[PDB]
Amino acid sequence: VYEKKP
Amino acid sequence: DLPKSVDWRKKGYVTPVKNQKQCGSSWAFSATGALEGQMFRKTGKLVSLSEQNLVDCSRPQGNQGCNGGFMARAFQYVKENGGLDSEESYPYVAVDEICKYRPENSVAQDTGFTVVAPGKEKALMKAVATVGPISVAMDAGHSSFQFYKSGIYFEPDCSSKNLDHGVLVVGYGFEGANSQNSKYWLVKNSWGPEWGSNGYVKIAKDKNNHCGIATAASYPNV
Ligand SMILES: [Cl-]
Ligand SMILES: [Cl-]
Repeated sequence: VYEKKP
Repeated sequence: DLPKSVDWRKKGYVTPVKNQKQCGSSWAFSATGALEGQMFRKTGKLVSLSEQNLVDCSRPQGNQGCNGGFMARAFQYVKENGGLDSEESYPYVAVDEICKYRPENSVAQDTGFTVVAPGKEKALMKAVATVGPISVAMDAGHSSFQFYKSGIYFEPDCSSKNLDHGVLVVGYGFEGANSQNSKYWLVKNSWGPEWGSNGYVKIAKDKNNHCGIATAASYPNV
């Protein structure tokens, strides 16, 4: 999947 | 045959990440990124090129500066104009200004451009592997893209046809030991190094031309 900020 | 992965950043072809700020000039950053890669391949020297030169001077070719533009029109401008200035000599100010192109400061040229055809991910993979970084258009109109940090980006709302942002494909890869899954495109953005993954994003690859990356890809002929 993918990470978001921060 | 084609490489399992490619990263032109590891070969000296790519400049540090830039920031377009509040100007709709992503097309100019995508075009200077592609031209920087091709000039490096031709001369061995990596020289940052002027997006402002494109923003201010390529209206005759159909670009609209901070209100939008197209990478192919930018490569056409460099061909008709006979050159393009360095970033240092013609700095970026993120607003439309008077064309101040100076032939004596030109450090890049092109004779036209090649379009990636067909608009298929496999054709884009061939172009990336054999040419260098490739200019591409994508659908970046999503909050999920604005807040992206790391990993493989996949957005169900992404369009492969209605595109709104120009970026640069600098390579492709895969996660893990298997080259055929968890594939991604290595994409350089122009929102500064603080956006995304050091200014980059891994866009899912072989997931039906996700966000349109292979729909309108091109590179300058130098
Ligand atoms: Cl038009
Ligand atoms: Cl274009």
